[PDB]
Amino acid sequence: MGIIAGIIKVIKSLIEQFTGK
Repeated sequence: MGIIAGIIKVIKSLIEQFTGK
């Protein structure tokens, strides 16, 4: 693995910047 193992570490930060709450 390489991207699938880190995708979870990024998907979390991605949803943060996205949401404008």
